Amino acid sequence: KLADCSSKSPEECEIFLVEGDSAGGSTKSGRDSRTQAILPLRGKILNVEKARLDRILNNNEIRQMITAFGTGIGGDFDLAKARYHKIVIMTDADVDGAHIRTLLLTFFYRFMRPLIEAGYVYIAQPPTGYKGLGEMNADQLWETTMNPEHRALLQVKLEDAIEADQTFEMLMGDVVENRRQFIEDNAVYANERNITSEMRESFLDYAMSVIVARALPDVRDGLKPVHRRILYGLNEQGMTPDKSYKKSARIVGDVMGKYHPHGDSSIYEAMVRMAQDFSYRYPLVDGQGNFGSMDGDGAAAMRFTEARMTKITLELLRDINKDTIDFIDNYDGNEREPSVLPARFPNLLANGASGIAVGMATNIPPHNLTELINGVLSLSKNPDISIAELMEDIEGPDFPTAGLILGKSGIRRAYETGRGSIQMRSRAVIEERGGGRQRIVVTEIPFQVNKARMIEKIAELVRDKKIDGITDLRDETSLRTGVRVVIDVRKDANASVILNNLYKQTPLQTSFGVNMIALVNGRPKLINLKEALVHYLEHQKTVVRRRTQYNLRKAKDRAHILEGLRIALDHIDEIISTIRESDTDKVAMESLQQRFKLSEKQAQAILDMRLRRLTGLERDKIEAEYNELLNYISELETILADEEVLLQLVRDELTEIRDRFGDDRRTEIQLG
Amino acid sequence: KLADCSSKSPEECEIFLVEGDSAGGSTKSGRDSRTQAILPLRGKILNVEKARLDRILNNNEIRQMITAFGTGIGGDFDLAKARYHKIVIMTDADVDGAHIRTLLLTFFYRFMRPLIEAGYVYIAQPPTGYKGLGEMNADQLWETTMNPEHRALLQVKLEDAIEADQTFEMLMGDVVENRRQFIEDNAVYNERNITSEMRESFLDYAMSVIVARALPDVRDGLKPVHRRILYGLNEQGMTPDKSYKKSARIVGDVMGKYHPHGDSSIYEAMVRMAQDFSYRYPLVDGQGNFGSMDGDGAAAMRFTEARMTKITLELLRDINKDTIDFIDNYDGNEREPSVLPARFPNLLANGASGIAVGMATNIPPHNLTELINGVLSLSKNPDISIAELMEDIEGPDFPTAGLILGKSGIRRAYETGRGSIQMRSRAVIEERGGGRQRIVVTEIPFQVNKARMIEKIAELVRDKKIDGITDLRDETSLRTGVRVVIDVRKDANASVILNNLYKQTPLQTSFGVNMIALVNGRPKLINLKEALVHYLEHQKTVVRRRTQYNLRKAKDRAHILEGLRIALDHIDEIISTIRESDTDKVAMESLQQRFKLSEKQAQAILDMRLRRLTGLERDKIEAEYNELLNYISELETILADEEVLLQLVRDELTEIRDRFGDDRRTEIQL
DNA sequence: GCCGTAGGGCCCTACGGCT
DNA sequence: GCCGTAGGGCCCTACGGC
Ligand SMILES: O=C(NCCCN1CCN(c2nccc3ccccc23)CC1)c1ccccc1
Ligand SMILES: *O[C@H]1C[C@H](n2cnc3c(N)ncnc32)O[C@@H]1COC(=O)O
Ligand SMILES: Nc1ncnc2c1ncn2[C@H]1C[C@H](O)[C@@H](COC(=O)O)O1
Ligand SMILES: [Mn+2]
Repeated sequence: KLADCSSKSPEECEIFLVEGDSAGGSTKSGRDSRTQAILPLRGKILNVEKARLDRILNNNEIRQMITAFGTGIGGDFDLAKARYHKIVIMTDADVDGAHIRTLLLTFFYRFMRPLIEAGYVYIAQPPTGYKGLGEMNADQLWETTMNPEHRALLQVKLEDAIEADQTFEMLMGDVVENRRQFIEDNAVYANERNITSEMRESFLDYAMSVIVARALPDVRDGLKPVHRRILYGLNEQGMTPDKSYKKSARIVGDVMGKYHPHGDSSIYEAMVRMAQDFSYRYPLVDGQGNFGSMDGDGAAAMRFTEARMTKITLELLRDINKDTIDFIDNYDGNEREPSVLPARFPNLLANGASGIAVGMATNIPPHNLTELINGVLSLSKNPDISIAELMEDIEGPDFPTAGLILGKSGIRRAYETGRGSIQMRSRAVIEERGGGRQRIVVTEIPFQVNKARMIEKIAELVRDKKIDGITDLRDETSLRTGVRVVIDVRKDANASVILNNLYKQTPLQTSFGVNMIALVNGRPKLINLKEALVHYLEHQKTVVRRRTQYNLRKAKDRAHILEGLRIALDHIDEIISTIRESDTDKVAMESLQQRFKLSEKQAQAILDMRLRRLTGLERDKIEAEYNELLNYISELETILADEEVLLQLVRDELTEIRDRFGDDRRTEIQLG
Repeated sequence: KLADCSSKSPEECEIFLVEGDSAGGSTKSGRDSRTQAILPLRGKILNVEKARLDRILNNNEIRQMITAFGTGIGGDFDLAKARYHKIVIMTDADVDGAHIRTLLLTFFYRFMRPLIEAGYVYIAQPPTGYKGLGEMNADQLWETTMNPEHRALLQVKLEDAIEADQTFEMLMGDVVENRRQFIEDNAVYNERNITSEMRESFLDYAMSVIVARALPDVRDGLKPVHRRILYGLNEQGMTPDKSYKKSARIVGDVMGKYHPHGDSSIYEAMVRMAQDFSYRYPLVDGQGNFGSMDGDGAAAMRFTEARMTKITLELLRDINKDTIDFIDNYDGNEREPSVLPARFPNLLANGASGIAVGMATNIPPHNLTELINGVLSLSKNPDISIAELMEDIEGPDFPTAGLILGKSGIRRAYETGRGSIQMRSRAVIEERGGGRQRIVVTEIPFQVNKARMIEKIAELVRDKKIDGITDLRDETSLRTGVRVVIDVRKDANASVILNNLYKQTPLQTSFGVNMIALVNGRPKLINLKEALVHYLEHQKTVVRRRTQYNLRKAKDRAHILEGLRIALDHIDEIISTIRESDTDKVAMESLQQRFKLSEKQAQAILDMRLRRLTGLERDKIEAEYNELLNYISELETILADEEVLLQLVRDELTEIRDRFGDDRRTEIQL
C-alpha cells in the first residue's frame, strides 16, 4: 500500500495521506518521487477518541501509518526515528474529507502529540469543484497542491494543551450532548493553522452538512436530499407509472452526474428502500426484479433491476413546474434542482423517517394516510385543535409490516413531545397441530425486525437452554402463504407462557423509540404531531397559492397574445403587406407594434404564426379560447382574494388524495 | 450460502443452483421452502477438465456443492447418501449462463457421474431476453421455472459413456485445436441428452464470444463493447468541444441501451481507450486518474470524467447519413450501429488483443501516416505486393516507443498474419562519475508493467542470478518522463549486465502477432494486404452511401423549396386560398389542386411562419435553392464515376493523415 | 449491534497463446 | 502467469439511540 520515496534522508522527505487509491494514482503520477511518499487510506478512519486500544491497534490503516512513520506511539513515541519531517494531510476537498481530516488529527493528537509539536504535521489545500483527487489530472494536482514552489501547506500549530484536549473531548468523544450543544451555539443555517481552530471549523462544516444536507428529512415533503434527487431524477426523465420500467443503472448514473456527488450504493439502495413494501407504508418506487426481502437480503445488483414511479409518487411531484417551489443550482451549477417537492400528501409522517446525523438522530414512524388527512382537515378548521382531539382521527403509527402496538401512553407521550417509546408486537396465535400438541404461529413481525435474524435469536435461545418449551422452529413463509413462522411446542407445555417469554427475550416484541426531529426552515427541530401537521399544511397553502399566482400570470400572458392574434386575423392582409414591404425581422416588428398598436410579444407572436392558423374556423377557436380564459382568469382572482376559498381548495384536493389513495389501518392498537 | 429446505426427505427435496445472490434473492423469494433448496454460486466455476485435482478440492464453491449433496466424490461417492433426488441447474438465461451450465455438468460428470445415471440431474427453463433471474419478480420466476405444475424441466440423459468422454475432453479439455476445429465444423452465422446439450450450449457460448465479444471487426477495428462505448458518447453529444461528462453517466447510458453486461467491463474498457501508453491514437479523453504504466487501475468511475478525443469524430463521421446499417439492440428498445464509418483504419492503427474461444487475436498498433500511405498505394495499385506495401508501412509502432529487433518477424506477420517480433526497451549506458556507470532505460515494451519489471530485476539481484548491479531506481517523473536507472558496480562491464537484463527480464519481450479479425461476421486469420483491402472496400461504401444519402435529402429539400418558391410568387393567391378553407385538410387539398403541389409542398407552406415573408427571409429561401441545386449536381457527378468517387476517398484519407498523422515512435533496427 | 446515508476498496472464475 | 472482456460477490469505517 505504501508508495515510498527514494531518498532515505528524513529532513527532506515528506509523506502524503489520501482517502484511498483513486486519489493515490493521481498523486503517485504527480509527485516528485525522490522526496514524497504516498499513503492511501480506506475512507472513514477509526475515531480513536471513542474506540478502545485493542480496536485501535488492530485496525488496518492506523498500523500502516505508525509503521510508515517509524516513531512508535504513546509513551514509546520518539522524534529521532521519524521517517518524514512533513506529514501532510490531503483528503478529498469535500465535507467528508474535512471529517476524515479531523479523524486523523484526533489520532495524531492522542498518540503522536510531540509530532505536532515539532511542527511536522501539515494540511494540504486542493482546489474545490473536485469530487475526489481521483478527478484531478496529474500535473494539475501537482502544480496547484504538491509542487513546493506554488503550494500552500498549512502547518499545524498547537497553542494550548488544555484547550486542545477539551476540543477533542467534545467533538470526537462519545458524549453526544456536548457535541450537540457545540452545534446549536455555532451553527449558522444559511500559512500556519491553529489545531483547535481547524478541528472546530472542519467538524462543524461536516456536522452542518450531515444535518441539513443528508441524514434528516424536511418537514414539508418528508424527504432527505438523496430521496428528493432520485424522485426528481425520475420525474425529469418522465419514468412514469404508465410508461415501461427503466434500467436501475441509468437512473443512478443520471442522478449522480446531475444532483448527488456521492457513491452509487448510497443512491441505489435509497431507491431500493423506496421500492420495498415492508419498508415504505406507501412505496414511492415501483420495483422490477429482486429488490430485497425481510430476511435482510440485498437487492440484485443494479444492472439486473428496473424501476419507475409508484402512482402515489406523482402526488409529490404534482404542480412542480407551476413555480410552486424554488429551484436551486445543483452542486456544480450546470443544473437546477428542487429544494423541496410540492408533496400533495403529508409524506414525512405517512412513510415516516429514520436517520443518523451528528449530535442528534431521528426516528419517525409511518402512519395511515386516511388518518393523517382527516387530521389535517380537522386542524385546517381549527388552529387551536388539541392533541387529544387529533388522536380521535390519528390513532397512531401504522406499519407496513402491521402487527400490534401495546397501548396509547407511548403514542401519546410521543405525539405531545415528539418523543416516546412504543412497544411493537408480532401477531402470534396459538393453535393445535394434532396428536394433542400445539404450536405458535407468528404471521407478522414488527417494523425493521429482520426475520431471519429474529429466527436465529430464537434458535439461539433454545440452543443455549434459556427457554423451556420449544420442539422445532421453521420458517414456512412463501408468497402464497405470506409471512408464516412456526414454533412447535412440547406436549402439554402451556404455550401462552412460552410465547410471553419469547416476547420478553427476543425481538418478537421490539420498542420503536420515537424521536421526531425534522428540518423546519433548514434548521433541525424536535416537533410533536401538531407542529408537523401545521408546517405541512402551511406548505400546502403556499403550493396552491403559488400555483394559482402562476396560472394567473400564465393565463394573462396568453390573453394578451390572443388580443394580438385577434388583430392579425382582423387585419390579415395589411398585416401581410406590412411584413412583405419590410426586409428584416426587426423592421417588421417595428412596423406592426406601431401600426396596429401591439406589444413586442404580440408582434412577435404574430410573426411566429403558421399559415394554417388562417383557415376559416381558426378565428372562432381563438375567440372561443379568449372568452373561456377570461372566465378562467376571473376564477383565479377569486381564489387569491379570499383566504377561506384558498384554504377550501387545499382541502378539496386533499380530500381527493385520501379518496383515491387512502387504505385500511394495518397495525392494531390493543389497549390494556 | 446454501438456503436449505425444511424437509429432510430427499424423496421430495430438490435443490436449485444459481449464478449468485442477485439471482438467489429472487429464487429464495419465489420458492416453496419445504421441498426447494438454493445454493448460489459465484460466477464461472472452475473448469475441472483443465484443473489439477488438488486445486479442485480446495475450491470453495466445489466444496459447498459437495456438502450440499452430502454424497462424497469419486470412489467415495454414495447414491443412498444424496440429500436431494433432483439437482436443478438454474443459471441466467444468457450465453454465460450456458457456459456455466456446461462447466457445472463437467464437474458433475467427472466426479458425480452416477447422479446423471440415477436421473438426478435436471436443467431449468427461465424465459429469454432476462439478463439474470434477478431481473424477474419472484412470483413470475415461480410460475415459469419452479412450480411443479407449470415448469418445464429437462432430465439430463446420459446415453453413450464414450461419446460423452470424447465430447467433454473436446469441449472442456486443454487441447484447443480440437475445440477450434469443432466450432468451424458446426458454425452457423422434456428429456435431454448430455452430449447434445454440451455441444449446443458450448457452441452458443463460443460463438457469442467469437462474433460479439473478443474479436474486433476488420472494418472499424472495434469490439462490440468499444463501439457501443463510442456511440454512447456520440448519442449524448459528448464531443471534445463540449465539457467532460462523468464516467458514471456514460457507463450507465451504455449498459441500459446497448451493452447488457457488468459495469466494470465497460468502464475498464473505456479506460483503456484514454491511456496514452495503451492506445496508439487514444479514442477517449479523460479528466482524472486513468491508471499507469505501473499497473495502477483507473480511479473509480464516480470520480473520473471523459469525452471524445478529436480522432474518434472520424470514426463516427457521417454515421447518421445512412453510411452504415443500424440493427436492433438486445431488448428491442433501441437502434445501435452494426459498425462505425471508421474514416481512418482503426484496426491496424490501434491494433487489438482479445482472448476468444478456440482462438485468440493479437494485432499491434501502427503509425497512421504509414497506414494511410499504404492504402493510397493500394487504391492506385490493386496488385501491390506485401513488400511494396512494406515500403510504406515499416512495421508496428508502439505508443510506448522502444526498439524492434529486425524486420523478419514483421515481414512474416504481414505475409501470413503470424509472427514473433522482439521488442526492447530503449536503454543507454552513461557515466555517473568516478569511473562508475549506470544503465538508464527510457522507453519500455508495449503491454509491460514498468513496476512488475523493476521488481523482477530486484528479485534477480537479491537471488544473485544477475551480477554487477549496485542500485535500482525508478526516477520516472511526469516532467522528465519514463526513467529507470541501474547502477553498475565499478569496473564491471555495463554492456554485459545489459545483455543479461535482456535475457532474463521483460526489458526484452516478444509480441506474438496473430491477426484474427471478423471478415463478414466470420473470424478469419488475415494478413496486411487483406487488412487494408477490407478497409478500403469499407471506405468506398461508406462514402458512396453518404453521397447517395446527401442526394436524396437535397432533392427532397429542393422540392419543398420549389414549393416555398411558388408560394412567394403567388403569395396573395395563397393567402386567398387558405383563408377560404374552413379546415387545414380542405386548405391542403385546395393548395395541391390549385398550384400543382405535392402533398409535402403544401404542409410546408401551411407550416411556414409569417416572419418568412420579410425581405431578407425571402432572399434566404432563394439562396438555399440555388446553392442546393448546385450541390445536387456535384453529388450527381461523383456518383456517375467510380474514379471521381475513389479520388474522393483519397482526398479525405489524405486530409486525415495530414491532420492527425504523427511521428514514428518505435525504431526498427536492422 | 443494528437501523440508513456517507467515505473507501479486492478477489475468485473462463478463455488462448506466448514465455 | 500475464494479457482483456466476461460471469459473480464483501468488508472496513462515522454517526446516535436504545
Ligand atoms: O459507480 C457505479 N458502480 C461501481 C462499481 C461498484 N463495485 C461493485 C462491486 N464491488 C465489490 N463487490 C463485492 C465485493 C467487493 C470487494 C472489494 C471491492 C469491491 C467489491 C466494488 C464496487 C455505477 C455503476 C452503474 C451506474 C452508476 C454507477
Ligand atoms: O506461475 C506459474 C505459471 C508459469 N507458466 C508460464 N507458462 C506456463 C506453461 N505453459 N505451463 C505452466 N506454467 C506456465 O510458471 C509458473 C509455474 O507453473 C505451474 O505450476 O503452473
Ligand atoms: N442496546 C444495546 N446497547 C449496547 N449493546 C447492545 C445493545 N443491544 C445489543 N447489544 C450488543 C452489541 C454488542 O455485541 C454488545 C455490547 O455493546 C458493545 O460493546 O458494542 O451487546
Ligand atoms: Mn422485548
